[PDB]
Amino acid sequence: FKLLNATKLYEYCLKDNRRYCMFVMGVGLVSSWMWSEWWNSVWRRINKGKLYNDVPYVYP
Amino acid sequence: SRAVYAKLWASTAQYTQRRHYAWYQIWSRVIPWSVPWGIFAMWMVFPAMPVEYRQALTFGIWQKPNIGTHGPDP
Ligand SMILES: CCCCCCCCCCCCCCCCCC(=O)OC[C@H](COP(=O)([O-])OCC(O)COP(=O)([O-])OC[C@@H](COC(=O)CCCCCCCCCCCCCCCCC)OC(=O)CCCCCCCCCCCCCCCCC)OC(=O)CCCCCCCCCCCCCCCCC
Repeated sequence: FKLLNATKLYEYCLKDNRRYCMFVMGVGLVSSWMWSEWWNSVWRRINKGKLYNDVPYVYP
Repeated sequence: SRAVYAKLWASTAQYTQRRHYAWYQIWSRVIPWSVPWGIFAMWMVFPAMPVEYRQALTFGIWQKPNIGTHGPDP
């Protein structure tokens, strides 16, 4: 609790509701994008060798 | 005295100007709400814009998703 209180996130971003809502919309926009990118990397690693881009097709 | 009565009458002569000062005070408290509503609007119309424009508003951060399909043809 001491570390969190030393960042002053409350004084600058959460004490005022107008700024609180700026924090919600902004953080949500960036977090949602990083969440999708990370899950796509996990998906590609677990499924290495089975996805279309991993096995080039050779013509006869 | 008539002089005193005159100054009391005039105390409220600038009604219209004081209402304008009220306009400023209230609009200064309200106008910041345009930022939350503005972020959500751009957030909603972002995927309907061309790929070239999506990479400009983000300074090259955003890129197409890599899900493992639709790769180059040999
Ligand atoms: C102590 C407690 C601690 C607890 C633990 C920790 C807690 C936290 C952990 C959190 C972990 C994460 C959790 C998961 C979250 C994410 C997942 C998630 O939720 O996803 C959603 C999830 C899936 O997500 P998804 O859609 O796959 O995600 C895809 C991505 O979004 C992909 O999106 P996209 O690709 O389409 O678009 C992305 C794009 C989007 O980009 C955009 O849209 C805009 C980009 C251009 C921005 C241009 C900005 C220009 C100005 C810049 C100014 C700079 C100033 C600099 C100043 C410097 C000063 C020094 O973004 C980018 O490209 C990245 C941005 C890079 C640029 C940097 C700038 C960013 C913007 C900054 C704004 C300003 C901020 C500051 C503001 C304040 C100061 C001014 O969806 C669901 O689960 C849906 C379920 C169903 C829901 C049903 C709901 C109800 C239905 C019924 C409705 C009817 C009843 C009513 C009900 C009402 C209920 C309320």
